[PDB]
Amino acid sequence: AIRKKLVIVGDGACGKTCLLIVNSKDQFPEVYVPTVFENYVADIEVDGKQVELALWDTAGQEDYDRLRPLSYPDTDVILMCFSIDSPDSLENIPEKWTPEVKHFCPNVPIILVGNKKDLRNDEHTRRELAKMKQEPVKPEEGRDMANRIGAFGYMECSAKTKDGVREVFEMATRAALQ
Amino acid sequence: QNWQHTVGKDVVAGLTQREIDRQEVINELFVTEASHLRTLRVLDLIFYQRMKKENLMPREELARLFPNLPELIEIHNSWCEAMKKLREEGPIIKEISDLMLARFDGPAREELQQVAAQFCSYQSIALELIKTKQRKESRFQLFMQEAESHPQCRRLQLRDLIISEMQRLTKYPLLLESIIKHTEGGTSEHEKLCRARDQCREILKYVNEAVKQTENRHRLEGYQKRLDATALERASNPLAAEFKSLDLTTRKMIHEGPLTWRISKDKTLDLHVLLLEDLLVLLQKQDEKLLLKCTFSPVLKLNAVLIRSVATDKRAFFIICTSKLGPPQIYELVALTSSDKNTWMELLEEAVRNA
Repeated sequence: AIRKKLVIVGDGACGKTCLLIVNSKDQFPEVYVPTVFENYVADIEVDGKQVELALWDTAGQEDYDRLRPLSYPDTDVILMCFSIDSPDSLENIPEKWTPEVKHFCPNVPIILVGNKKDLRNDEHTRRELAKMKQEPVKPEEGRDMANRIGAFGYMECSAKTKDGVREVFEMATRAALQ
Repeated sequence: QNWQHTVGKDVVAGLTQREIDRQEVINELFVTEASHLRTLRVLDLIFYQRMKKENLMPREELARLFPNLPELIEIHNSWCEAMKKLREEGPIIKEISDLMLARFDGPAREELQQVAAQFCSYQSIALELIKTKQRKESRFQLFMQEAESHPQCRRLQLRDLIISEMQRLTKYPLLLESIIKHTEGGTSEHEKLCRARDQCREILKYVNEAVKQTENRHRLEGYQKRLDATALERASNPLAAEFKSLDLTTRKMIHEGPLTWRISKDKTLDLHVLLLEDLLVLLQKQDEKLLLKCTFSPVLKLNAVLIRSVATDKRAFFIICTSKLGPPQIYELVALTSSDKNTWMELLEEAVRNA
């Protein structure tokens, strides 16, 4: 069997854990959202190939520069998330996360995930950013950051609606195999 | 499965959404804990014990992999027993603060940060060792693929399982932050949870440091064998004469990484520089060696330099030798990217500001 390892990195509170939770369960937590996702192996098929994808959350490790990298060795694909309702989280991609990930993960493919897309169109969210002279990240900003950092692909999704989640891991697995 | 749906199926009715969301989060803590105790016993059983009683490797090498597995299992076990005793006096959990503090504040804090620091500080290196050993020792590589085959490993490898202590520790302020947001404000309990939360971040900073030093110490030991300060016991300028005996081993490292030295008229130079406490150092990667060679000294004392940022060049920056003796000496150094130039500056100015 083909064992690959995924590590999902990004700013705190920009989706990371929520995203991993739906995917593995194929359903958005109804009654109660969990805080803790545990290291877990997911079965995924792609291009008629069966993969065992080790899923690694990095939640909680965002402030601890020398704990974080204990998570990076032997990694086949990195999901870098920002949140679309947070143009700050995005500028942290080129400035905090890629330089890091390229240092500890030479030549490991990166897929740029734009999370909380279900919010590019939310009047409350749009106001608050309009408060700091900001507005929800547009798709070409994502697409452009993706070609800027040398990502394998750019994918937007919504943990809420489940829209684009499945499509995100499939890409990541395609990436691992390459 | 869930708290509303299992325990308290009858008593669910008389409660508020905040008091429910609170019990859901307290329950996640209690369960993910017994889940982590089980992950720890899987290590103990499937790995530690069998590797010990079968001599898969030297006792000394094992010691570095599982320094204190039994003390770790006892930390978490003792707590999970407290947890189990509370869950007892009613499916509805009232005050949870004393418990948290009994694990994350005071002496309890000291115990935990020492016990988790010793278990994690070395991990990174020992995992390198195991990778090596799987490659070179067929006996080892078979033990490994026999143990990881076992059902209770959930198809995970040793190297995955073992990092779950560090991971669990990092989940504790998230779990607290959650319980806090669904706890009545102005309570002693609300206040105490916050002390507990802030104390977890403090434990984490303590472990973060343990790892940094342990890793950095072993790295520096590495860099010292490869070091070539021949061209320095004679030299050219006595600015670099006193560093012919160096020894990185006695210093602390702040930061390291690559850097291109724009030294002469369109003559550059690829370096790998170390930022120690008192010293910036400029080694050139030969192949498997590291060279201290001069003109310019290759070892800047920090208390005597200035950091100065470029305007058009977003990758470059200057360092200036502020000693009266040692002329117009200015090192123009180029980083990987804007982000790398930026971290480098802050660290530098901190280092120097501490000098």
